Amino acid sequence: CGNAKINSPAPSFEEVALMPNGSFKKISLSSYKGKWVVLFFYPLDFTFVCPTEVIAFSDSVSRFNELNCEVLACSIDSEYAHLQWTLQDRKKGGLGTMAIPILADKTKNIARSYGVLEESQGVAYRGLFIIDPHGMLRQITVNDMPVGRSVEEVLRLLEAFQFVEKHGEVCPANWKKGDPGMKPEPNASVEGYFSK
Amino acid sequence: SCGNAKINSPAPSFEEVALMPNGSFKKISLSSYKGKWVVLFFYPLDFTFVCPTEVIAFSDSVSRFNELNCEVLACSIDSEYAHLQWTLQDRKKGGLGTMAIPILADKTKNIARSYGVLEESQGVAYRGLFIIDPHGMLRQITVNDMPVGRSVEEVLRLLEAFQFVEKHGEVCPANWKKGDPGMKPEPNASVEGYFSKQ
Amino acid sequence: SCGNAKINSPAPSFEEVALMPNGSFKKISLSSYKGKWVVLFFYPLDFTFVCPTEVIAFSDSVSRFNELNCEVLACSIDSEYAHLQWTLQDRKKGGLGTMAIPILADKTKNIARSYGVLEESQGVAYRGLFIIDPHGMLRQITVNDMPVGRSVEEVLRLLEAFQFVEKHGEVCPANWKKGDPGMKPEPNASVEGYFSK
Amino acid sequence: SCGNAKINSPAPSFEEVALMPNGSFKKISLSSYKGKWVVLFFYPLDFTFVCPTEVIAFSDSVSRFNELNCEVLACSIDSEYAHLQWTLQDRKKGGLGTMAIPILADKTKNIARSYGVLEESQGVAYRGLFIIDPHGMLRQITVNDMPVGRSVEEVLRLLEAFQFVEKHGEVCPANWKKGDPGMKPEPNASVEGYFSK
Amino acid sequence: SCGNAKINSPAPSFEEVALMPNGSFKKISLSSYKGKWVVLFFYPLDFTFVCPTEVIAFSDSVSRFNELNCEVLACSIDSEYAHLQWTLQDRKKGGLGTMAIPILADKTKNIARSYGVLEESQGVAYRGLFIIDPHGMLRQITVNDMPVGRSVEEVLRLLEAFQFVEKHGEVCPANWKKGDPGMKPEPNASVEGYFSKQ
Amino acid sequence: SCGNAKINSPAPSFEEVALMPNGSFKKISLSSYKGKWVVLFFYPLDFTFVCPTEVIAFSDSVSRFNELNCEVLACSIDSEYAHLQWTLQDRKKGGLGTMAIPILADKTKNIARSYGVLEESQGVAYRGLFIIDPHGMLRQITVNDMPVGRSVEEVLRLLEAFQFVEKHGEVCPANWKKGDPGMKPEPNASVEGYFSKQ
Amino acid sequence: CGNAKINSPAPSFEEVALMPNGSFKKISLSSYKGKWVVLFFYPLDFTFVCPTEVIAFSDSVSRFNELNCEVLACSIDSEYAHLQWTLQDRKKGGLGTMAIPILADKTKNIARSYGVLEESQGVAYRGLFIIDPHGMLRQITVNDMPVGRSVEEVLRLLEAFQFVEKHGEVCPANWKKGDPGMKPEPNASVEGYFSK
Amino acid sequence: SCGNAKINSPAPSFEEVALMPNGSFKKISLSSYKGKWVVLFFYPLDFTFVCPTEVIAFSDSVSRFNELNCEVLACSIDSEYAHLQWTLQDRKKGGLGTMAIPILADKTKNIARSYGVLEESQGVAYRGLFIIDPHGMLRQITVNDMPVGRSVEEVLRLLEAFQFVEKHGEVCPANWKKGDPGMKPEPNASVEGYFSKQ
Amino acid sequence: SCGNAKINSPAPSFEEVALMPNGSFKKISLSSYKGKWVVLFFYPLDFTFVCPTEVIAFSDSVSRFNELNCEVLACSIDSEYAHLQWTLQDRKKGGLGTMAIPILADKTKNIARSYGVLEESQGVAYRGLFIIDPHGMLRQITVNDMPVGRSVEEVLRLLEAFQFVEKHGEVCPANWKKGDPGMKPEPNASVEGYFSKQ
Amino acid sequence: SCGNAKINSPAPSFEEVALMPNGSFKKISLSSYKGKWVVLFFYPLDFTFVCPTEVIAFSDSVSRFNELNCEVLACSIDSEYAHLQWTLQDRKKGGLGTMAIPILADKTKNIARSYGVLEESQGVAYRGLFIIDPHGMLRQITVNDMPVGRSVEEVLRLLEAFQFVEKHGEVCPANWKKGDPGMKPEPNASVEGYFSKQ
Ligand SMILES: [Cl-]
Ligand SMILES: [Cl-]
Ligand SMILES: [Cl-]
Ligand SMILES: [Cl-]
Ligand SMILES: [Cl-]
Ligand SMILES: [Cl-]
Ligand SMILES: [Cl-]
Ligand SMILES: [Cl-]
Repeated sequence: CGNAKINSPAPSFEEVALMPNGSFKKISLSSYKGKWVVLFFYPLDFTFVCPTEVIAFSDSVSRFNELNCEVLACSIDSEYAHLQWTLQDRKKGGLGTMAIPILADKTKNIARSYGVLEESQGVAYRGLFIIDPHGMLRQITVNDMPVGRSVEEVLRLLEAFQFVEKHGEVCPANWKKGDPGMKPEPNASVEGYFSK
Repeated sequence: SCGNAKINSPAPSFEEVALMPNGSFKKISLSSYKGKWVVLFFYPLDFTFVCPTEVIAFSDSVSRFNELNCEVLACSIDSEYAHLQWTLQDRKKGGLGTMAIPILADKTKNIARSYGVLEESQGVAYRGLFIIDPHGMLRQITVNDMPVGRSVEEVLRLLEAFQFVEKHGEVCPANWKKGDPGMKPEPNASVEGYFSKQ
Repeated sequence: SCGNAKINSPAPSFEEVALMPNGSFKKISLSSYKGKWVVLFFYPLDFTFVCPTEVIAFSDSVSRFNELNCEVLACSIDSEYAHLQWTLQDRKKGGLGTMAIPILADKTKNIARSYGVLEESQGVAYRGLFIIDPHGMLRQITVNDMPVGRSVEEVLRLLEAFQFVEKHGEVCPANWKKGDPGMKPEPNASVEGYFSK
Repeated sequence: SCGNAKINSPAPSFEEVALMPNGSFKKISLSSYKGKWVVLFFYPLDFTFVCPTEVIAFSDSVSRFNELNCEVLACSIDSEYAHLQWTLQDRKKGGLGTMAIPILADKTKNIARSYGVLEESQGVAYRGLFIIDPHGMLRQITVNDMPVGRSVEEVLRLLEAFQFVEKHGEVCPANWKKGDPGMKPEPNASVEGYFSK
Repeated sequence: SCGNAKINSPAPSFEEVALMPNGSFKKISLSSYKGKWVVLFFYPLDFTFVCPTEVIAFSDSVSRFNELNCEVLACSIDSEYAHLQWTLQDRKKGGLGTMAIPILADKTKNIARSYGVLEESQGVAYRGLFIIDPHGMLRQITVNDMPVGRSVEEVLRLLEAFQFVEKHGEVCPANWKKGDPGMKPEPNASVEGYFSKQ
Repeated sequence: SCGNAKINSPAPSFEEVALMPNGSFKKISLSSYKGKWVVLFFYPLDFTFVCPTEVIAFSDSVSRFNELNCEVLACSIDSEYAHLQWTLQDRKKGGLGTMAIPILADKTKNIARSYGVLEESQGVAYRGLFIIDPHGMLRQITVNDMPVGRSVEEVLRLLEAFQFVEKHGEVCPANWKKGDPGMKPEPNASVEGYFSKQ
Repeated sequence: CGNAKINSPAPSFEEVALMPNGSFKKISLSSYKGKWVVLFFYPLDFTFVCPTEVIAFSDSVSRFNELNCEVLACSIDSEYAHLQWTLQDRKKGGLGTMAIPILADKTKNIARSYGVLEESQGVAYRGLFIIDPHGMLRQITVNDMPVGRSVEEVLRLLEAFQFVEKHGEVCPANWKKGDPGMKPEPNASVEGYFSK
Repeated sequence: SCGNAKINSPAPSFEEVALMPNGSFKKISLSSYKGKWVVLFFYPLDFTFVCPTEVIAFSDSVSRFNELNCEVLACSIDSEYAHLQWTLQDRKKGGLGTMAIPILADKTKNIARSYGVLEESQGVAYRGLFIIDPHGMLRQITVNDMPVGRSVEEVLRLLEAFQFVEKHGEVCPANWKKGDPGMKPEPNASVEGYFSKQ
Repeated sequence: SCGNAKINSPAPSFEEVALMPNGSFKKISLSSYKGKWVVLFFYPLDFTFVCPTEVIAFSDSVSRFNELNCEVLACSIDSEYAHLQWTLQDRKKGGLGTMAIPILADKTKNIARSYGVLEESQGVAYRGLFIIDPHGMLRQITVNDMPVGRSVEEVLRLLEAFQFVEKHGEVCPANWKKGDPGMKPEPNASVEGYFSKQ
Repeated sequence: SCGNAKINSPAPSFEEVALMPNGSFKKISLSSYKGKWVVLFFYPLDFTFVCPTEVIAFSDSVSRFNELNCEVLACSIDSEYAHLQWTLQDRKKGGLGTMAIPILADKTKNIARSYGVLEESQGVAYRGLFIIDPHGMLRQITVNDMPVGRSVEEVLRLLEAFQFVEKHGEVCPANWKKGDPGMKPEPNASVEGYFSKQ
């Protein structure tokens, strides 16, 4: 998916971001080594599905932070666009106060590198990436423009990947916190999981 | 994009042998799904761990996809003879048992390459799932690492969101489910119809 | 040349979505201006500092350009949705308010690229302004660094000069303004009519 | 960009023979101006029509540029021998008379090439003018078609604006002139200090 | 030559996961066989028809190889998990049963490619078999189309002819069999010792 | 593949002077054999050691190939003039005597090159033997190192197996000889008719 | 010599020239088919040897015209430069009234094509070319900057080439009008010329 | 420029066999003329028509060149043996007779190519004459078509003009001859010293 | 091959000025000799040493060639004017005198190049000689280094052997001489007719 | 030049198995001959027609070459094993019998290719003979078409001429044989000592 490959280092970047406090700051991906990161792109500030998603992630950021996971949004719009978007009322299609940084991918190269840039329109698809504390890409989700993502699904996936790293077990279809795992071995899988 | 799968381009086509649910072998083409939605999903290896849980999960729920005019198709790099034997193996011994969906045998691995979910060092497909519409256009991409399974309920959610989008000319907000209101993607209308009603 | 923009060559063409003065969205192509003078100006970013003063200044003066068979057209890399919000924001608060000129949304940035005014590392246009004739030929280039705005008066002087040149087959000396005489561009007549006086 | 001339990149360097104000011939290189603002202007041809009025206008005003730590430097594809004769010819007869600025003799035309103002089929420079800072960085581009001269006043406005920007860390709105206030280029301070007033 | 496999050149090297005789997975490399002869043999697909009969034949005959300082190694493009399940299936049901030889799982197909026996259109190996000597040099190539199985007797016949050659510095005539004389590969000695003695 | 010789593709084509059984020289084309099975076998050098014993063995068994609608064709890089002298030479003096098969004179070496069996260092062919069907399609490859002879009986076993295949639409297991059962290559019919009787 | 080769078509050109009457006019080389042409380059208007040569050729143009031969000067300077040069007094280093056209090779491509452009200075060497009525180059003369050409020599050469075309004879070293020719044949050369 | 001869670049160098005036053969190098002026002139063919008139003309006047520190060197594509024979041939029979200058034998034609005066369709040098100064820099180029000879008196004129230029730092006007005044190449000085004195 | 000159290929074609036997200049082309044999022979330089002796030898022997339907043609890189002067020089003074054969003047050297006999470092031809048959095909190549002349007797010997070959469809043994028998180029006829008859 | 064989450059190098006069096989290198003149001659095919008569003629005259410090070396594309059989074959049956010179077995054909004498269509050498001096420098090239034999006497004449050249610093005119005068290659001395006596 662009240069973004599962079990490869997530494409690095360093770019100006609108921060929670309203200020501008260069954020790099490497600066998150040690934590999980949910990087989500959306197409355009001031539009339709985009506000719902950004607000949803920002409002639920604590759910991610409790799990050693940071949240980053990104679009091709400027930091000044982002700022005004947060200064605009949610009832008017605005973001309001934000609890997550938003990158200004003004060169579009970040989205290009994640393979989610629609080149003819110059905007990102709804691509979301789960990156581990080693900097490794683990999960890709990309939606077409008119269909929003699911905060609940992304959290489910984060819990699963964490369960794997902690227990050296694998998570079956539909796993939620507290479901049993399976040992990825012929005999033990049958003994521990399949026979029940 | 993901291999040659780009959102809003035609889904890479293919014609490949599949294990049909009645146990026979049959060539399947992507083009033969025109007029319907298709959920195409890859998995790394027959006779392993998450893989059968996923194949069983979507097979067991296929009537739910088919009610929404959607077909399910599984795929891996294993042969049609391996698939067959997996379906003859009891679920309690890690098998598939009888299936209600086809399973492609991507022996050349080129279906998995064209979808951009092949792990070239090991020869196996990552957990890529692709939602394809009745015009054959790719609409959604899910790709999991090996040890973490997918979610049948999220695939149904996205399916209904896409069908709602195509019916009403509306868009679906974050976390949308069936019976939620959509939004008209116009500046004033979105405000008047959605953002203010919050 | 300035990218693909070369004086006395056709101005690079484009068809691109714009925020129309009435607040709708429409495709504008440069060839739709054939028959009229066009002033095209780029600016780096919506919701910034010198930029709004320039868009406001040209919008507010459009009739002075329309008087002279010249259209005015703004452009930046921002989307048409950003432009819309910027026009719905109060001038006192840093917005444009309602506009009397369209503004291109150069989302792929290829328009600024073709005009040679893209700061690539920033992905934003420098302050480029192009005077284009009824025949779609480029006649004047003006590019400013980011912190210094353009001059509406200067652009109007340039516009009247070009139009005087085309009408009278004469040339306009340094500092020319409307009312001033021109020079006939011939060795003898320039001395008699201009230099000796 | 404009040839190799890109805003906020170093102005393309050159070392080239010039007709010095005293009427001698000397090599001038652009790096010899480091520490000063430089206005470089090209013009098509000695012994023509708009050209002498522009060279005369900038020469005659040089002190106003020198006041502001800015040198002025003219350039055309003509030789230093043509420039010499042009200065020995009477202003009334179409000459420059004595000059207070140097004039480059860009005989290989590579200077105008590097500035992107060469009309190749004619082998002459369009009317390009470049404002370059003390650090040798390009800050402003102005190119006119052949029959329309530049404006000394406008160039001086641009020069004072740039210098104000560097001194005060502020930006200059559209139409700014000396005396006017600037804007602090920050979201809050721009509203309070400028937009609301 | 046969892909990269050239007679009297080092046989294409590899290091790959194998199903071992005890049903574990272990990375095997060809270089670890230096000092012994090796019969490497490919087959198209687990769970098919000629294939089990050859894997079983070479397994059952493994000691006849080991007596002659020769190891045996089977290979298909199938996963090591498919190999396992195949060893768990009854021979009377077309399974392998317990094996006395390792089976490589050439999941990238690059082993079969390096030996020039991949059918690219289907992604499976022809019935290629290679006799490699204690130095790692390829000595013999046998490749059968899919529907025709190989001969274990012939492979042992060749192994012994080669070992005869290496021992006595002589050559083996057509149809040479254990016990038969060879001939000195010299004009005069071939006539006096061999040709004139029929 | 083996140079340009690939299983289930057309055997590389050739047209070359051969020494005919009757002692004459004659151009022979491979395509002139369509309709018939062909066994084409290379040897490195006239007047050597393993070579005559192989040419002689194939020639002396020619009628058993002819009975199975199969021609036999020998080839080396030697001239047709050298081939004739060899047939004029006594078998007891390491000659061929009069032959019952033609011998190609592959003077350019392009035939052997096209079949992947040329040792370029010495400019002679390895012991490559190729089984080509009535359609011109290569079905089997056998390549031996210089010091070890091929097996006439093994070649006959292979022809009979392939002919059996094409006649009955069954496959030939490991070690199959004439009169052994074949197996239907289908999952159930292979178990019913073959595996269950093991 | 550049693209200029003896017995090849002289490199064609069409370029603005200062004419005898003081006007500007595009002149092409083809427009001289039927006449001889002496094309001479010089480096720079307003300089030293250059005036002497241009004046010498212009003053003696009738000598060329009597012989079906036109004269053309060329330099890299503009037509406006040329004009002012003719408006300047000969006593002051000027050309004065001119009886020949002067090309303005402002792109320098004409000199480039005659292989006489000194690229580092962007000016022509003192190259002179004799072209026949068929458009064929017949004679090349190139002087370094500080040494002027000879009008008398060029006329000598023109008379020689004309004698050749008229009589089918060749002109020996140092031939002047009315010197005998030689037939370019072994026997006749000895009989007619060498034996005397 | 003319081949590799450019005015104000070093004259292309060479070392070639020449017929010396005493009738011997000797290698000559351009570099061996350093410190002197050289007039190098090519001619198309020995035993022809204008050619000997030119060679004789410069040989007969060589003392005039040598008084001004200038050497004369002729050249053509003919061999040193042809040159020799031409000098043994009486002038009244079209010969050279004894010469007072060397004649290079440019047998490879590469001297004539490097000077850019070779007529490639016929293999012979055009009438190119080159004036070279004591630093080895090319200062003048004369090139005539075949049927029109050069002028020894013009070559002397140019020679003296160049030597005057180097002595006085002046330039030489159109038609300049010995004893004419030169001009200082400075704006005021040229006027005060020359243009006004006319 | 020898430059472009390959035995049994058309000899490099040319059309060039020659000095004719009557001392005129005429353009000669090789194609104008179709129907006859041609001996083309190169030599390095007019006015030298071995060269006249060979030109004279072939000239004096020209009728022996013409008797056998063979023309003779000499060639050097010298001009046709050098050739003329050489024919005007006395043989007792190392001249040619009157010639009975034409001499090409290969002034571009391209004839000698096409025949692969140019010495590039000196621009002269080695003593190359070519026997071309009535069809324009090259049959024989002889090339001598500069100090060693050719043999006319040997050239005639070869001409006759070739004409014998063409007439009788036989081959000429080593040292074959006019009058000698040839041999039928066939295994049986060569023995019965020739080898067994010494 | 003749492939890579050019006059006055080193004869292309080689190292190849040869059949030695004593009947043994031995690698022979050209460089092993420095110090000696060498005559290297190719023929197309063992067991043919002109070929044996040439090999025999050179072998039977070997001692006359040896006396002039010259070795003789024959070569064909045939194997050393074919060469031996040919020497074991009776001269009256078209054989060579025992030989007094070595015969190279140029099995790769690179020797003949490097000498420019390979007919690529048939893969055999033309009748190329090369005279190589004690420095390894090629001095003479002789190439005949297949049907015409070379001349032993002509080759001896050439050696003697070259040896004469190198001894006395004179050149050998057309038709020169031992005891004929040479000529000093200088204009006057050639006239004085040679031409004047004609
Ligand atoms: Cl836990
Ligand atoms: Cl609905
Ligand atoms: Cl008006
Ligand atoms: Cl101030
Ligand atoms: Cl049967
Ligand atoms: Cl006359
Ligand atoms: Cl003096
Ligand atoms: Cl002696």
